[PDB]
Amino acid sequence: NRWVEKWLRVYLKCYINLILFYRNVYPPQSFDYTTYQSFNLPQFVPINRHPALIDYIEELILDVLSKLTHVYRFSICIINKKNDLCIEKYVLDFSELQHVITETEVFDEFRSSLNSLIMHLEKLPKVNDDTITFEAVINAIELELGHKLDRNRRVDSLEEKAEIERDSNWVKCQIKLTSLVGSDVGPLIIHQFSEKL
Amino acid sequence: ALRSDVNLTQYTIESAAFNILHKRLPHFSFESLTNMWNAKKSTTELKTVLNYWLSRAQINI
Amino acid sequence: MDQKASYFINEKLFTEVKPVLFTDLIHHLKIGPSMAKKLMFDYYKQAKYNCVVICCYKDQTIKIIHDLSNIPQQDSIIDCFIYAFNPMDSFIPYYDIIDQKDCLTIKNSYELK
Amino acid sequence: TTLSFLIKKLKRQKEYQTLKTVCRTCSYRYTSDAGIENDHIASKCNSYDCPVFYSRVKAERYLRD
Amino acid sequence: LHMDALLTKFNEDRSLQDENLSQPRTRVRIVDDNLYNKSNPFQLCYKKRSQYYHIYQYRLKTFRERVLKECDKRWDAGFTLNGQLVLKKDKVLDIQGNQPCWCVGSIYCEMKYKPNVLDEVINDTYGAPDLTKSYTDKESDEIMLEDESGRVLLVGDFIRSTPFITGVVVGILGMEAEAGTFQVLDICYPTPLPQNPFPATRGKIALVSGLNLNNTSPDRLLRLEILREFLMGRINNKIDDISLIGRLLICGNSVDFDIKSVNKDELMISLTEFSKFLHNILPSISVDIMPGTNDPSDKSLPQQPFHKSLFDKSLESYFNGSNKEILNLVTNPYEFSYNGVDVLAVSGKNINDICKYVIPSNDDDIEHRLDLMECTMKWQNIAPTAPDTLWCYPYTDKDPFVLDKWPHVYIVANQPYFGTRVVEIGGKNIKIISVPEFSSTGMIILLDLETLEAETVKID
Ligand code: SF4
Repeated sequence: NRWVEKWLRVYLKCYINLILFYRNVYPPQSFDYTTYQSFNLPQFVPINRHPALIDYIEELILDVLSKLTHVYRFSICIINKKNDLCIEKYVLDFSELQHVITETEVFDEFRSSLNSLIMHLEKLPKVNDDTITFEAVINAIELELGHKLDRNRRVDSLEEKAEIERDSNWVKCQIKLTSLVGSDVGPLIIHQFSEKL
Repeated sequence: ALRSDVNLTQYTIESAAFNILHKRLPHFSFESLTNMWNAKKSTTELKTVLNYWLSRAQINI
Repeated sequence: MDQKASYFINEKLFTEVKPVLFTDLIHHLKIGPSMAKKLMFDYYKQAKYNCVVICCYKDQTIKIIHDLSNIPQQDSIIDCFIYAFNPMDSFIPYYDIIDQKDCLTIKNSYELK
Repeated sequence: TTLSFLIKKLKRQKEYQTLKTVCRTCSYRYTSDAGIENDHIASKCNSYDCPVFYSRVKAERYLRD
Repeated sequence: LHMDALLTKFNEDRSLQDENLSQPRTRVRIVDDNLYNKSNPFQLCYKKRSQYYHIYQYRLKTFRERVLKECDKRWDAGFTLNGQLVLKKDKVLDIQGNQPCWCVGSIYCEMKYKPNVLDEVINDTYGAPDLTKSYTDKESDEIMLEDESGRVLLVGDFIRSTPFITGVVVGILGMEAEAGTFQVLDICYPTPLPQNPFPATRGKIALVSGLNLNNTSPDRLLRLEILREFLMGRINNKIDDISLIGRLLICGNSVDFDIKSVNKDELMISLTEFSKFLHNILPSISVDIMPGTNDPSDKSLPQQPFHKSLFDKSLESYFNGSNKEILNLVTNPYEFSYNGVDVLAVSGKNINDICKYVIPSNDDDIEHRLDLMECTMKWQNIAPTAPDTLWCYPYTDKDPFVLDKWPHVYIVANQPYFGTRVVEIGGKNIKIISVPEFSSTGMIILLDLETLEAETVKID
């Protein structure tokens, strides 16, 4: 939690950015190949330059990292808007997360994983604009959200407000699997998966 | 006449020229103008004070 | 050897996905540049990757072939060897520190004290 | 630390240079010249009704310390 | 033919010889004798830090004395004209008559500023007036000569086909025709400076500028790696010809950012990206680092070297003060004595600032920059525009920007195009070379030391 927080943060950021770019969910002209987005990125990845999407993804990754203590799976869904049906599913495994050094090696592992992801995405057919959108799904071990407001949650600072707005922003819910390479480093034991059709 | 017509604070020549004619004119101290007028060389200072007074006269119109 | 080189190349291409250059082969096998180019051509012989070739024309001119269909001044070409093999479309290499203790072909006149 | 100090110094120097340039082009109305002694003439503009003067003297005081 | 045919013709016919890797060819030794001799001219004390007028006076006096000596050497007594006798005048107001006369005095022109830079500076001043009114309110295009006693309109044809910038001292000699306007027949320039003798095995120098390694342009890193591989003798494979490049000279613009909105992280990333390239090029070929206008250093002309910091920690073996011939960080202007050949290099801020104005006379091409460089070399003044280029307190009683010894090659960088020009002034020989940027059209300049022949190397 001392240094894996920032590494997981930038990894999820690059993951979401590459997913949004290579699937044509947003116009590529709004993306630019950069290396610094308030954090040193391990590769020249295309990151968007829109304010709303920026803090949107920021708050999403912050909530994910806060819930990581009980989350063992993080999925990014890509669904159509004419029909609420899942078209693509990209899974990121967090098996025990190796929870409670050589940052260059972590960056190399992240670069290899991102290269594998890009190679997998390059084989997919072209995706059209006009409401081909995305969603977000998570899988926890033992947790319950949406019930922290039973006492009016009298606020006193920003931490409590953030906790409330994070615990209240989640709603309960209910082919060719292609595995990719993850991060085999000690502290960050991460696996990657993918789904189609 | 400017104070009776317009409603501003400084009521100076430069402020009026900037708020009415949209032209900002620099301002020099009296000692600097005297040192520029008594310079045997550096005709630039003489031309400067001449244009200064000519602009101050034309802004009055 | 043409056996360990192909093994290392396919490993660094499929297992640890990253673009491979002849410089890495020269540093790993401790061989010359022409031998590295010959090994790269042999590996190109006998396919899930993209080859990047460069051609050195006259007048000390160096360019990178992209279309691979319209090579200008084909008569003035003095050398043309495969430069790297990248599995992805975007080249975007990465560079790190290299210890050329014995893999240098040109040494400076001065030595580090 | 040193990099941040250098960045701040460069920003202050660029601000001072921009202020000197705009004041010189402003005094060009009188001197009708662009060479030397133009900044020397413009260095005496004490017009208290111009905000560029306050910024220029503040930058000068910051660079003198 | 196809790419496969060329590959089968080239790689299969490889010689695979001379690559012993145990007895490598040693690079040609090239030593800059100005490393430890004495008198670093552009090395100032940043702690020391208007003096512009004091500098103006000294420059004008030196120029006046030189012009007077040149007139005495050229317009000496007995230099009669066609019909009339030639005379001399001390004051500008003294020349009034149907007789030719020679006089010394500065030149004064309009030298208006560009509109692009006008709005560029206006957008960052927090409420400045319309500077466009300062140029449009006045009624322009005329050259005059000021000698502290008056001004005379220098009308003529020989002045039209010559470039001029205000502040230059000229000893033109003419005669009035019908008014207070003096004509011109010849134009005089100050006395020629002494030049070191050209020396009579020999190597070359690689000059590169305009790298602009940023966190947004990835093609710059690929071109940098290609240049590092080509200089290492791995691409061309002609060791007999590549080993003649003794050292590389980075003239400026290695890192490009907008100082308005930058943090320490981006600069550190760019410096570490440069550090790699440096660690790969250093143990093979020496390097000469020079700062620029967009480099993390002072914005004025005489820029001190960057620092001992701002590089990777693995480069500490080179910053030990003992290995200086391998890597030398020098000021922005420098007169390198490469094996007795005196070459002066500048970041190009002077020419870029001179071109930043719009002069309404003298009738952005390669010929224009070459003519401006030739005029700068003839005027013996590296910085013609004092307040836009020079900073406060440059020197005391002895300006460094005034030329005291003519060099063999004048190298300028940060230019849009590439070109060369051999100028002859007073029996001397000066070769001006314009170095282009490495980001766009990243050509490499190879300057020889035996015949002063410059060659180009394109990288795509
Ligand atoms: S500050 Fe003084 S000089 Fe600069 S513009 Fe305003 S008036 Fe002219």
